[PDB]
Amino acid sequence: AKVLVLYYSMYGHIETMARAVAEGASKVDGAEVVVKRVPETGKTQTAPVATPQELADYDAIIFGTPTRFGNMSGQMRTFLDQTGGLWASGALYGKLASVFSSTGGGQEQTITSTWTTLAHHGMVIVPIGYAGTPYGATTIASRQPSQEELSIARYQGEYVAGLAVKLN
Amino acid sequence: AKVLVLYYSMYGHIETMARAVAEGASKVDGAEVVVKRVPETQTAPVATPQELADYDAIIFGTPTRFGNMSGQMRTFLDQTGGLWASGALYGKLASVFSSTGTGGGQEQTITSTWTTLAHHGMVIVPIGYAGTPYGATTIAQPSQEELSIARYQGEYVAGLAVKLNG
Amino acid sequence: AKVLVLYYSMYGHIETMARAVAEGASKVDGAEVVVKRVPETGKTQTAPVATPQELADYDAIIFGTPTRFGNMSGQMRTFLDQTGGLWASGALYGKLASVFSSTGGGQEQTITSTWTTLAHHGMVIVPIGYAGTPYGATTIASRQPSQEELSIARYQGEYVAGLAVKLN
Amino acid sequence: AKVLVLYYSMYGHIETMARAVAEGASKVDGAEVVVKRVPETQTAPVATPQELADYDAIIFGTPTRFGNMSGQMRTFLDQTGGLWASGALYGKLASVFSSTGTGGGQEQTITSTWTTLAHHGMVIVPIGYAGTPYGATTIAQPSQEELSIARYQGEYVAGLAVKLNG
Ligand SMILES: [Cl-]
Ligand SMILES: [Cl-]
Ligand SMILES: [Cl-]
Ligand SMILES: [Cl-]
Repeated sequence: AKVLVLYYSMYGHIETMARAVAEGASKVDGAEVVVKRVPETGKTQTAPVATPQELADYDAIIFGTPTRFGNMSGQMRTFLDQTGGLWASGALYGKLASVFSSTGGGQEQTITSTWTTLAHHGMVIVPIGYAGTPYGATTIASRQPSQEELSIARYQGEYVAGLAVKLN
Repeated sequence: AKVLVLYYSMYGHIETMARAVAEGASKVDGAEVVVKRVPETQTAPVATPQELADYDAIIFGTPTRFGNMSGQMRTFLDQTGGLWASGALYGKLASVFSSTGTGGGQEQTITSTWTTLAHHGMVIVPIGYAGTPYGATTIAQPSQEELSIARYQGEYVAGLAVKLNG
Repeated sequence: AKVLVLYYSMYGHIETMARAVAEGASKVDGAEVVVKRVPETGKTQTAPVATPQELADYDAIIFGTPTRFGNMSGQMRTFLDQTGGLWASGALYGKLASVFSSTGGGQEQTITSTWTTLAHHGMVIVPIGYAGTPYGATTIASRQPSQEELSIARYQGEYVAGLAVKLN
Repeated sequence: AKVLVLYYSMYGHIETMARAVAEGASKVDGAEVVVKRVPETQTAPVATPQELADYDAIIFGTPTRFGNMSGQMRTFLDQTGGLWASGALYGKLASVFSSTGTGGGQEQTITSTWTTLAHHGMVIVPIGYAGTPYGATTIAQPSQEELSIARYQGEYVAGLAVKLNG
């Protein structure tokens, strides 16, 4: 029922993707969707900035990040480093997680490496399959996200939100 | 909810692990648990790729070969193209457990397995810290501790399968 | 000096890529380039079929495979499974390895997972960087490889062959 | 050939490993070996990202945090965008060694590091079977066996650097 779309955006492209994720999630009856960004560690930033413990308030979190050499961005990594207190209390255990990314190639490695990080919190991992990448929505970022990439982002939000409602 | 524990065992270590996973799953009210093994190239019946569509959750057990899953499990999964094209496993729960191999690689075996299951659109369930948080493992002679974690994994995934299905 | 381009091709697309790799390798003075395929485990197959121990005769091997769910193809995997005798004698130790792939997404995982397999043989791993993916040449396969994808394949052969000559 | 052993150490375990790698590298005729550490947030000087361009081979040492490299090494590598854009590390030799962390993950740390270095077009050198074939590791109190493997890794990579450069 409560779905957080949490992102870092350098150029606005992940932000555009995150708003498409959120639009998709909002199509689901019973899903309460909120959009936040992680602090800086350029396009003017838009969404409210999240604090680490806010994550515990959500049933699903959909994480959006540009790649940095096939890893999540330093900004999202630093934010997730500050979830040690959540880890020590089992706060995020069993909550749904899903990820979307943009280039800065490496998009697949960015997603799968993020999964491993979130598995340490015991989060349930939601890929999107054939419905690429199958691991999560991605974009190639001057070039803006295509309508096709945004449709896949919208799908991902909708799918994850439905799973959240089914579970909670 | 129907839970399949699907495994390949070379030395009996993964068989023992699979039985522990099934024991945990069988503790869950409303979970129907079956154990099968993949064909070669043990009491559990051998699975066909087609029957995987019948289950709400599948927990996959495999030995490690040079940092990835065993050839037997990989060959089996290689033959799920028809399932893939029809979306037969889409949205189903998946979880993985493994055995170490020469040069280690049990964590890698699990995360590599996740990649394959993500192509099928399966929902992936790690065990976290409630040894690796990715799934139950054995450094095999599985220890009582390792079996206790395998039991937890079955109970946890079967509970999730019942909560989302019945 | 001796460079093997070894592939499996289901639809001809990896074959097309492999011949571009080989063309690139052949541009290097002092590189002796040979193309072979792994046995079946459709377009009519062209290149001679390799046997596992032939790999020991080469200074560099450039491996081409379609993806199967983000792993190398069953055909290339089965072939590489039959290199246990090479492994036990240290036959492939220190030789150059590089990889290219095609979809069947998952292209990045196919390459990086192949690397881990070849690291068990102690092979030196050659990615291509920015010169995506940075991990190796790839194509999206009815659709044939684009001239851009083939140029990257050609680059990869040329680069690996030069490293082979520099080393041997 | 100039070889840099670049590391981050929390408890001294990776420092001891880095010194073993450097000892192995220093056995190689024509290899010039230097040890530096990445900045925080020990006798070895602290490295700047810019100076990595000066070396023929860089052997990276890091602890593991939740299945990936330490924040300190990752932050350092995060700041190699200028190097990346200019191709400063392209074609240079890279190798990795690591320490285990809570929930394991030392092999994953190495292969994740490989991915980052591949973006820079670095040539990646595993150690094979001459513990994981990906690079030297410690289950830390590094053992004499672990240090012997770290020495081998330095000697092997320095030999390769001399053969392709001088
Ligand atoms: Cl962006
Ligand atoms: Cl076994
Ligand atoms: Cl093909
Ligand atoms: Cl340390």
